[PDB]
Amino acid sequence: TKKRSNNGRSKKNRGHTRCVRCEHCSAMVPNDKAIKKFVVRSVIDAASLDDLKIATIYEEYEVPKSYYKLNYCVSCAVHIKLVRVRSRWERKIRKEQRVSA
Amino acid sequence: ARMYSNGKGQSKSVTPYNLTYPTYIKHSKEEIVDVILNLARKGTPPSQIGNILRDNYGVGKSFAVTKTKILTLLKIAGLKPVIPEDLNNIVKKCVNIKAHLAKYTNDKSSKYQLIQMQSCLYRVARYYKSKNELPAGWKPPF
Amino acid sequence: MYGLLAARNLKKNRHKRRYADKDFAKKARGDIYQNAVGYSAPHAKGIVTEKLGVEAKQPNSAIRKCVRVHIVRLNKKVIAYVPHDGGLNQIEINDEVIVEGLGKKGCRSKGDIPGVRFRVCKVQKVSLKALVTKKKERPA
Amino acid sequence: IAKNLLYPTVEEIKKNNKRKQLFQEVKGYFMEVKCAGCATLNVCYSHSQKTISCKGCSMVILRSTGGKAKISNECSYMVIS
Amino acid sequence: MMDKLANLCITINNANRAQKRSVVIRRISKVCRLFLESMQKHGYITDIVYIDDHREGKAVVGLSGRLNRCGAICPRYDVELKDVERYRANLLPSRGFGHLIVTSSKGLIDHRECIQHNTGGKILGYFY
RNA sequence: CAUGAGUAACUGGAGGUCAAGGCUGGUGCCAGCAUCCGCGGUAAUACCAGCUCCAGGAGUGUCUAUGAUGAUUGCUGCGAUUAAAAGGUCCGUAGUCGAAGAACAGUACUUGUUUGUAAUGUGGCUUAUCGAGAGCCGAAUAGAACGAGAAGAGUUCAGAGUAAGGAGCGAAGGAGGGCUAGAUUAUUGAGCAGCGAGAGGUGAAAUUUGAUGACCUGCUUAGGAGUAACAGAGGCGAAAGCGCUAGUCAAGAACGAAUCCGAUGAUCAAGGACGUAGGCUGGAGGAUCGAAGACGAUUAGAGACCGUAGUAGUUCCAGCAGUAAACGAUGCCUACGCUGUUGUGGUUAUGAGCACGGCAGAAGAGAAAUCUAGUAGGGCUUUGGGGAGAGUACGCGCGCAA
RNA sequence: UGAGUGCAGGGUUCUAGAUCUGAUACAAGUCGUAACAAGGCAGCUGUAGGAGAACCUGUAGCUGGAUCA
Ligand SMILES: [Zn+2]
Ligand SMILES: [Zn+2]
Repeated sequence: TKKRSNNGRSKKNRGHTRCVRCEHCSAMVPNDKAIKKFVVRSVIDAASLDDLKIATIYEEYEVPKSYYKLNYCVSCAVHIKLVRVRSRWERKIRKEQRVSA
Repeated sequence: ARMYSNGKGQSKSVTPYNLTYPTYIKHSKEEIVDVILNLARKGTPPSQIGNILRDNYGVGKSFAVTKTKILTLLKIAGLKPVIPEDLNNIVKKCVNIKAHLAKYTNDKSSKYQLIQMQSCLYRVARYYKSKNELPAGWKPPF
Repeated sequence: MYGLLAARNLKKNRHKRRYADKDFAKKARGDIYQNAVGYSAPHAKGIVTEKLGVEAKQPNSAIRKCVRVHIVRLNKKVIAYVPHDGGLNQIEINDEVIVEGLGKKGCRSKGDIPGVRFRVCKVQKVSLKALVTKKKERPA
Repeated sequence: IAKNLLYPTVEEIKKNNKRKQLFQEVKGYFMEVKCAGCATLNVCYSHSQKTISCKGCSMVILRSTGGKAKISNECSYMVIS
Repeated sequence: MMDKLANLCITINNANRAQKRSVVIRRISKVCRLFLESMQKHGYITDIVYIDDHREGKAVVGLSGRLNRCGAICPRYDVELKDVERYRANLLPSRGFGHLIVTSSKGLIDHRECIQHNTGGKILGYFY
């Protein structure tokens, strides 16, 4: 029986879409189906900022950040616990997740 | 719906309820009739005659003054073309597509458009060669 | 096909549909005259050539008593079942027996006997029911 | 019958599409435009498919667009039909 | 294009189910007029106005509380006077009430008038 | 009419369907019974018998064809989202189906009168003791002759111009298509320079490569693919499919509006054109990835999964081929239909509309799950009829083969 | 006008045949364990190689998936 109204993907009014590759296992997954995750990570760890304050030559310094978008296939997303199995009424709830660091 | 594609557009223009006589205008009957026959001899299609009469001379639908239709007036004056103007515009588009494909042979989309266009020609031809408006052995310019 | 002047189209279509029915198909396109008892005849005469036994299908546990018959009208050899309690004892090799159908729509196996399609009715011109129950005797 | 169904209010008329009514409505009309300066009058159609220039002075009086045409900044008009 | 007599029937059947009292019907022919005029004679509909719009035509009608259902038959079968009672028993709910309408050389008539005038015709539609 | 007298029932059943016994004795998965479901392994209301009951009765059981059962052949009257079942997409002939207004004609259509039926059958009455039986009466099918009526169907017309179609005009929008000329990085390969011991790969390791200087960091170059992030329940295309920037060449969709022609139209056997990927025939080329083949590990064994390496292919031009879970598993035109919200492109009395969408309820519907599935004798094509064998055999048509 | 009968062929229906190759039933024999749980490498459709055997591997697709995010 049909488990989801949208077939588990975001394609509508189209024939075909570009593929992308999974970060964890390099499998091909369609772009409109892949699980997506955003990361904004400081170059320097929080446990070093108190040393940075005496190491730097400049009057003040702003740490550089690094930015990423990651893609996962279903198997990897479930195994890494980005997503979890949910009850028949919970399946319908849609909410934006946090940006990781 | 549309004949060669999946279209369902609805853009048309409303025909009036009654037609009267355009008393606001600034020419006589005989002047309007002269304007038409001049534009005809210069070689304009009858749909363009209609556009000019509305736009420049200020007459809607070009019949309220004349009690006669544009193509019938051209037959009374003897200015009738050799081929009906619709069938004529279909042969032109075919020629254009064949002239493109002659130099850009690789275009599968243009090939597709040609076979649609060609079908429409013969469907129109069979109408006119039943109403005796074309000779029975007429064939396309190709 | 539902138009007022559509009768010809409708007739030809509906005729072609009927071949999907197994019943109509067999009568039309199968070999309906291959059988000793069937479309051809209600009963068949034949001569006994061997005595035989067969296991019942699961979950039953029995040996069923059967006879090899040469059919006079076709020259095929067929298996038949012998119905009654001591019935096998009423038949000798080279006796003549008359044979009968099991009562299904096509020729099909009945109950727990695998692959046997007929049963014995009379031996040497007399009813097997009378022979077994000792109401009458062999012609001798 | 209902009055609402046989005789719609003028509010209802104005909200509907020009074809989807008890009687279909003409939207195009004719006007007399007068030129700034030379004060000559030209007959024009609303929704014009052609750009139009004033008699005599040759100022472009009316510009054709995808919908209702645009009268040049200084000019003025009256509906005639 | 849809059949005009079919369109008439679905338009009034749905509006009746939705408990509306009046409707506008958008494409009208000669037999559609005569059908509506029949329903008025037997008191199934109350008021009729016709709009002369120069684009086909349209009608505005008031429904009564007595109308349960109506329908057109397609195609329009030919019937002898011997045949009409067969169709009567197939279409109508009771022997006591309701109308089966037939076209004839004497206009539209009901299954009782067929006996009076001694004429078959072609089957058109029904209401009860 | 008159004499004797006192004779005269069987077939199939008794666990359920299905009317009528847990009765007594044998037998112990044996022997048998049972259309179907099922009984019997020592406590059998089902076998073999006794005894009582049941059903029909001068009759009752069995086998075999057929009609019904059966809306499981569907004109009346079934189905095709998931149970069996909508052709991968278009074009198109035969075929079936086709506006409003005003008029006209009678061959179908319906009906009158007259013909057209011995027996059988149908409605009756009369005589054999009764009842079939016999005898007499009346009306009748299809088919044909001559009249009548004109709603529907048909033919014509133009001081008529579809929320029917085609031609054309105006301003604009889009990863729709072909061609020409350019581009920022990245992955490999070579040259040269610096440095002097490990690099790679994994869950953990070994094959493997390095003092002929690896790895990493510079500068030079040579190629062949690709267009990250922006990027979405966004857009375009008949479907398959389409994502860097300029220039160029044809045609199409939608919108605005007093342009022109007038039935030109819907659906479609046969016939024709397109169709991801993998494959095949010839040419160009060859970075990355990698069927086959070869090793290293793991295991009872791995021929596999993992790692090292490696060929055909993967790219382009000219063609052949014709299949996909080619799926929203929902044919194409055309209707009638509740509300709220959010998009994309035009137009706007700024109130709204038109085309193409998404989402959330409701009411109905349905075996439910759910809703492209509500209402319905609108038109046309494809298609299913319990599992298997079988989408297989033989014949035929296409293809170089597959 | 022609019966009968020569000699070649065809069209139909049956039947023989060394040997090979399908299917079905095999109480329970031998070797593994491919599917159904994330079935121990998620499964399935097309196409192409390979292999005691279920099957395995490349390439494009689908969710009837283990994700309506
Ligand atoms: Zn992965
Ligand atoms: Zn001026």
